[PDB]
Amino acid sequence: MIDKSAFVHPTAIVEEGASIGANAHIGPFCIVGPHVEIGEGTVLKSHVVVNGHTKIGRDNEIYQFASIGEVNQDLKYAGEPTRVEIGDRNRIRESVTIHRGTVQGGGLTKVGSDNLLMINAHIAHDCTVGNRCILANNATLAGHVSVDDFAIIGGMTAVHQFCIIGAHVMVGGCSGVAQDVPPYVIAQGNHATPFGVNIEGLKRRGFSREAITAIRNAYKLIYRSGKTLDEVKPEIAELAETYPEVKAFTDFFARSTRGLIRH
Amino acid sequence: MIDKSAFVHPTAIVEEGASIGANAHIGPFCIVGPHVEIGEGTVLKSHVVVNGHTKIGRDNEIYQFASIGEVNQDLKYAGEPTRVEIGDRNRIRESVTIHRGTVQGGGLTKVGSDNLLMINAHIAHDCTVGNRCILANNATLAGHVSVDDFAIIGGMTAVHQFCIIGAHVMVGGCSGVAQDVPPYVIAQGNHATPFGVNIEGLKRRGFSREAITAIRNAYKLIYRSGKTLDEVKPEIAELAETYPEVKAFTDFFARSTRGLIRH
Amino acid sequence: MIDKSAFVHPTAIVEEGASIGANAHIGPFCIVGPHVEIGEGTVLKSHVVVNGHTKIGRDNEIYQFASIGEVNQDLKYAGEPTRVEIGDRNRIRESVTIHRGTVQGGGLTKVGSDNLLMINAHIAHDCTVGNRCILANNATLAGHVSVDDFAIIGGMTAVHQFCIIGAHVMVGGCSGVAQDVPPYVIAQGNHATPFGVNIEGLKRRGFSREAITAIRNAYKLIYRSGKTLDEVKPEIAELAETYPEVKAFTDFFARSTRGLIRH
Ligand SMILES: CCCCCCCCCCC[C@@H](O)CC(=O)O[C@H]1[C@H](O)[C@@H](CO)O[C@H](OP(=O)(O)OP(=O)(O)OC[C@H]2O[C@@H](n3ccc(=O)[nH]c3=O)[C@H](O)[C@@H]2O)[C@@H]1NC(C)=O
Ligand SMILES: CCCCCCCCCCC[C@@H](O)CC(=O)O[C@H]1[C@H](O)[C@@H](CO)O[C@H](OP(=O)(O)OP(=O)(O)OC[C@H]2O[C@@H](n3ccc(=O)[nH]c3=O)[C@H](O)[C@@H]2O)[C@@H]1NC(C)=O
Ligand SMILES: CCCCCCCCCCC[C@@H](O)CC(=O)O[C@H]1[C@H](O)[C@@H](CO)O[C@H](OP(=O)(O)OP(=O)(O)OC[C@H]2O[C@@H](n3ccc(=O)[nH]c3=O)[C@H](O)[C@@H]2O)[C@@H]1NC(C)=O
Ligand SMILES: COc1ccccc1C[C@@H]1COCCN1C(=O)c1cc(-c2cc(C)ccn2)n[nH]1
Ligand SMILES: COc1ccccc1C[C@@H]1COCCN1C(=O)c1cc(-c2cc(C)ccn2)n[nH]1
Ligand SMILES: COc1ccccc1C[C@@H]1COCCN1C(=O)c1cc(-c2cc(C)ccn2)n[nH]1
Repeated sequence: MIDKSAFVHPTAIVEEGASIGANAHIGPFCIVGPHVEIGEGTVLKSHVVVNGHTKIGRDNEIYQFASIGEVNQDLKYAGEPTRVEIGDRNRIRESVTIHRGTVQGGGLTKVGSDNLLMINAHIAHDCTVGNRCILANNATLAGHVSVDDFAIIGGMTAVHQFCIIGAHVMVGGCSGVAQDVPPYVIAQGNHATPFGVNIEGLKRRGFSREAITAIRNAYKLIYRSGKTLDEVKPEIAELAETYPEVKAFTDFFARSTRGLIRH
Repeated sequence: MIDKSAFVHPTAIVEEGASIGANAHIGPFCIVGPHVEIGEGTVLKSHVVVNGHTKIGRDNEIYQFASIGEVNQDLKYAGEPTRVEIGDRNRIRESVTIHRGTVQGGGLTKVGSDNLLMINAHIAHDCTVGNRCILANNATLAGHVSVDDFAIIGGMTAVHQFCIIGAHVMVGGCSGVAQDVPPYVIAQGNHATPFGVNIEGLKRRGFSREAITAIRNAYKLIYRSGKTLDEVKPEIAELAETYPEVKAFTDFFARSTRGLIRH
Repeated sequence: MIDKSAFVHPTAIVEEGASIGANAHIGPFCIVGPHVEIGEGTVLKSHVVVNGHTKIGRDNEIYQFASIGEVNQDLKYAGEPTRVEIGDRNRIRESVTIHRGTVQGGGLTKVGSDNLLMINAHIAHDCTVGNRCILANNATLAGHVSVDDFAIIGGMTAVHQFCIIGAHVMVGGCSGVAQDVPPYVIAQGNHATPFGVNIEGLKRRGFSREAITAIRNAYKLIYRSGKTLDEVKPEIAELAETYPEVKAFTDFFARSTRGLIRH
């Protein structure tokens, strides 16, 4: 159902069954499939393709030549009715591609809220992008990648399938990420290696001096102590008993499947 | 001539003279020039530009914002009526560009069958892509490049003009290929260097244990023996007398103009 | 005002107030905003978005899926009426993005004349591209970058914000530029470092033997003498008293804010 306060440009093609919310705007030459839901106030500027079983929240801005909900590039995909979920207040720039999930991978590609996906960023099948993330131009996620809250990924950088980009991470431009990046870490290179804690990002986001110090000490446990990851896991959990921000490492370790990036 | 069983969307613009085969589908806002031939069952999803003297085979899937047959980017090109040929059952993803040839380069850009060209892959003027290849997102071929059968090129990787990517090669992502890559080789880096035989690919494609061993021995002749390429050419031909798969090296050497990638 | 000799395709949408010059051509499914000026003979092939306060000169060729004048990607931008200027005889290829300025950065993104901007090149807010430049496929400028006359930037290369790419520079493909590149220099790598003078480019552009020798001697002062930049500045100015081409270094030093690329 198309809300009476939505604008649908006369040249756009909205298939019967699409749901278009109040004060949304579907610009010229857009295509919107019959299983799409577009939330209140969301704007498709022009020349946007949205299809598949795809739910888009409110106050998004989706620029021309973006493709949202499209069939993914996994050769294993066979046309099964998988899904895309996109939250609120995202800025999704020209030529961005966000592809539907695979049955094998859980059936869902998900993007949160308040993200900036720059020109030609790619969100593959079964990826999970959190909130307040930035993907710079041409940043490219293979299938099943997680980009956790507040993480940023620089221009031209690509991420190998299943890798986790931890919360508050900064991945430099011109980099290739082949393993998991712990929360709060700066990573750069081909393949990417760690370069300390993202102190400036934490400072800007209201982390206390004590929390940043604890996070730096956890980083030192992982990368400077010389111990195995199995030895440091209980030491990190111990530190988190006092500084709850350090728990993000514990939560990340439980999800990590590819090992950590290392020098 | 447009086959009576083809679908041409009312918003598409198919110029008089275009040939559109049985059960093909030209989606909304596509443009098809007067010297284009589109084979039986091929689908242009929407927002696709096809022009030039361009022949496209059967059962292709061409996604939105692709540009097929377009004027190439060689400053030497002056508008001469050069050509593109594309075979059957290719998946040509969003924003892929496939450009027409140059008179200087032979007049023809050619793509075979059963290829997967991921988002924003670029096939420059006078390139030849074989069958069953994969170009991942943003993989970029300069002019005159050959990508031989079953070769795969990872995300963000670019290939310098005239280079040959040999049959069954795997080029990693985030790489820059500046010289020729022999068949059956894994290559990675900036600039790309060899990392042994693509054993897993050969195994999956039905190569025998004996053939893979011979191919590994040929690789050792090239990269481990310490001899010059001129010394090993007759030794590789000798080995091919028993194992015909090794002949691919001989055939490749005859085409190679840029020297081989090396450690 | 639309000149009576301009062609505007019936499917294009040109907003009242746009200025379209004599013998210009607005192809199918283009969108042209009300503050756009398109000069005499310029061609928008099809599927082009031009908006903002954007002035485009004469005899340009702008290919499908380009976005010219669009809102920039700087989070600081708040919708202020900033500008784009583009000169004459540019070739602006598929999917190129050229974004409007920011108030903070001076309000203007500017591109000169006779440039070739290959597929998916990106010109961010407040950039200044000169004349006769080449940006190869996916070459990506962050905000405020200068690309000076005749400079060329290879495929997949990105440039960090505020950097200067000096006149007649050649930046290789697959590179990441993080500091300023003096005129006449070859740069390559991640991050890019200098590799001598672009002798072949200067030769082709009519520089004399004496001028190229002086430029090589200036390069040696900067990178081989072992002196500080402050010591060599007056030595370079002294050399320019005889060879005026060397003054380009002096002019560049005065603009440089990020330090020079170095080995
Ligand atoms: C330095 C880091 C650089 C990172 C660059 C990343 C660029 C990503 C671009 C976006 C891609 C995304 O949209 C889709 C995606 O990631 O799909 C894959 C899917 O996430 C995965 C898991 O579910 O499965 C697939 O990848 P795999 O590599 O696991 O697939 P495969 O085992 O089928 O191998 C693919 C091809 O490689 C060949 N191969 C494989 C291994 C080997 O050793 N040699 C070889 O030739 C093999 O013959 C086959 O033709 C999927 N692929 C394909 C082509 O189906
Ligand atoms: C680590 C590997 C990275 C690989 C990155 C590859 C990215 C490829 C992107 C797709 C490009 C493709 O669509 C088109 C293409 O490859 O065309 C060229 C064509 O295949 C070639 C052969 O036929 O000829 C041309 O390339 P060349 O480099 O040989 O051309 P040229 O000799 O005219 O030089 C181009 C410019 O470089 C300048 N130059 C050249 C040499 C030098 O030493 N310094 C210099 O400044 C020269 O002044 C001129 O302005 C063609 N180019 C141009 C701009 O005309
Ligand atoms: C090896 C070289 C690789 C180069 C790759 C370049 C790819 C460029 C792609 C085109 C981008 C272009 O269209 C737009 C652009 O460049 O905009 C920025 C604008 O030119 C700049 C100056 O005016 O200002 C901004 O960049 P900054 O990096 O200076 O911005 P910021 O200080 O707001 O930081 C951005 C984010 O990074 C986080 N941050 C910053 C520093 C740090 O140490 N850690 C960290 O997490 C911070 O929390 C914030 O969320 C602007 N960005 C944003 C996102 O607003
Ligand atoms: C470090 O800043 C980041 C990092 C990650 C994600 C976003 C940004 C913001 C900047 C500017 O806003 C546009 C996007 N940006 C970039 O992609 C980006 C990367 C580099 C870079 C620089 C160096 C020296 C090394 C590696 N990478 N320079 N700019
Ligand atoms: C190695 O897998 C390849 C290689 C070439 C071409 C295609 C693929 C398939 C994968 C997944 O399907 C999407 C496309 N892919 C990639 O582009 C790709 C490259 C890398 C990579 C990883 C490492 C560690 C080093 C270099 N490169 N990781 N993923
Ligand atoms: C060196 O040639 C340049 C350089 C800068 C800008 C444009 C060009 C012209 C070429 C061909 O015309 C298409 C665009 N090109 C490229 O992007 C380009 C880069 C490399 C390369 C090669 C090596 C060995 C190292 C680094 N880079 N090979 N090709």
